[PDB]
Amino acid sequence: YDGRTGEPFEGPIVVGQMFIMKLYHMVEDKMHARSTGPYSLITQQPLG
Amino acid sequence: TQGLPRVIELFEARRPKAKAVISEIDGVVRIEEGEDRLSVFVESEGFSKEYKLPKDARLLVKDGDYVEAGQPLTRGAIDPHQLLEAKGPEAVERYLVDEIQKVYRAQGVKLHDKHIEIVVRQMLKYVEVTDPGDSRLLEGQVLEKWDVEALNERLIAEGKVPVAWKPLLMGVTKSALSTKSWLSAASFQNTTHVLTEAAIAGKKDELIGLKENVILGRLIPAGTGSDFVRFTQVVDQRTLKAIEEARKE
Amino acid sequence: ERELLEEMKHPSRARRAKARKRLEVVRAFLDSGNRPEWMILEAVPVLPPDLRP
Amino acid sequence: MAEPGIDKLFGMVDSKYRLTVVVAKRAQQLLRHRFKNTVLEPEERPKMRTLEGLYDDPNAVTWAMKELLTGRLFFGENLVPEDRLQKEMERLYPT
Repeated sequence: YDGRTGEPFEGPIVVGQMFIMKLYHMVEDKMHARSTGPYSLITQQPLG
Repeated sequence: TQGLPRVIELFEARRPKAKAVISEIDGVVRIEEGEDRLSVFVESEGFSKEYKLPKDARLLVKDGDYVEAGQPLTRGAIDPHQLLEAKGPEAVERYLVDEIQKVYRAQGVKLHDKHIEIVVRQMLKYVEVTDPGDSRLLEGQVLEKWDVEALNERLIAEGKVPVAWKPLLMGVTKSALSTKSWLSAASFQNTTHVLTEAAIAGKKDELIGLKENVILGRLIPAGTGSDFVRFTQVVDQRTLKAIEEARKE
Repeated sequence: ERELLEEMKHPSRARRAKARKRLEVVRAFLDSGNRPEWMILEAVPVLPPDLRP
Repeated sequence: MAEPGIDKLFGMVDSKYRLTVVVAKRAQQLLRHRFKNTVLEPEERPKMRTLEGLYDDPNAVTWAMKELLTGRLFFGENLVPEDRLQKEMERLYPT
């Protein structure tokens, strides 16, 4: 049954319990964005 | 061989395993002897050239057949260097493109020939001198920059020597290697050789290609950095007539 | 240049691909502006400090 | 919702890159004078939705493309020398 609109999904859907894992990766640890700042004194390009 | 290894074999002009013999000469075929020793003669009037086969070899000319200048006798792959001298530079170009594609096609890939063409032509960029007009008699020279001498010393300053050359199938790497501009040349396997040399001669770049100008941090000579477009100015209605009224002063 | 343009015509063709070789460097230096002998430095330059921090 | 009117814009020019270069070169001037430089003015200027009413769109290049699209500007490939180009430029309220 469609949540958005009580109207039934036309033609049956396989539904059931499936064991599902959460993996080592997460967006938390990824996702970074810089505008400016720390320029290395050695290579002179932004780093760290 | 198939797949990517083939495409390199090809793009690098590489004299393969199972060169599968081609006839150097025109003429008539004659297969002789089985199991003991297997050889094939393509003997025309005059010359009788003989092509000894592995014996295991799955030859694909049956006895009596008439044959062509550089025609395959045996099956297998074909040496693109043997093809050059036997049958010219175009026939070469036409082999390379059509073979490289023989794989992308065979697999699933669809790409336009022109790409492969653009690259292939570069494999033919240079030619070695035989009997010169100005420089030393052995040097490799860009096809175009020899015309800068051939159709130069046979027009205005006509005479001396038209500079005879030879067609020179350069593998993709080798050709990339022998590339005028030292800046570009530097980025390859031995930067010292380049600079050492280019320093002795007052060598200049001119920076035509891109690999060059990226090295310097210059604005690439393409797209918006194309000489044909980047000088384009935009003047704006009232700016134009007001700029006109300070020109006659 | 002379002695080589002569070693160009009448060699035994063996070490004749070394006679020709000499000229590339000779003529290079000839229409260059490079006086050879500059290959031997009296003064050695020092790369500016900030480029080697 | 691809670039507004770009099919028309590509056709205006020979080599497409020319198009870029004009857009850029215009969005340039159109910035270095507070937009007191527009050709399109009346009720043609592009605008912005907000927590507030329609404000002048602040995108030079967006303006530059709308501008160009009206035939009201011209591409000199070599018309009017660069020495005289920065001359009468810094005039109509520049600083």
